[PDB]
Amino acid sequence: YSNEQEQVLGQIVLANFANNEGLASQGDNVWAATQASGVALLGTAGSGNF
Amino acid sequence: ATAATFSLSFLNSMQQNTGANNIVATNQNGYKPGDLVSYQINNDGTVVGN
Amino acid sequence: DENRNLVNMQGMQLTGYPATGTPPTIQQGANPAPITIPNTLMAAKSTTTA
Repeated sequence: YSNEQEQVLGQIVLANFANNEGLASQGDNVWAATQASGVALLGTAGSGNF
Repeated sequence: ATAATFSLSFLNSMQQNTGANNIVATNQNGYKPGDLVSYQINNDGTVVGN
Repeated sequence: DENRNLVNMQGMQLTGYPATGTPPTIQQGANPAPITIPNTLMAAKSTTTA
């Protein structure tokens, strides 16, 4: 901003799965997670296995 | 709306030795009001409505 | 978005952790909301400590 500092407006959440091949692809470039992939493991980029 | 009375639990937590304090898992047994977007049959037969 | 929600071109809103408080902080707590960068100015807050 124009008062010499920034502020954080969010942080990009990454989400890896149990198996990557279990997600059901959808009508666009996006996928969707099903029972073959389990629930998403949320997390932040560069941390852990993300 | 009167308040949620819920057992918040820190079970299976441990004390690590390297790194920073990081929430490894979180769970909550409540949800938002929603209706229906899809219904499917899984490979063992469970009719699941997402 | 024209409401300045970060999307890809298929209209799907990119999601990230919320940033709340003054000054905002990454609230790394597994509740990803739609990331929105505002048009409003950063309102001047008083000096808490120097």
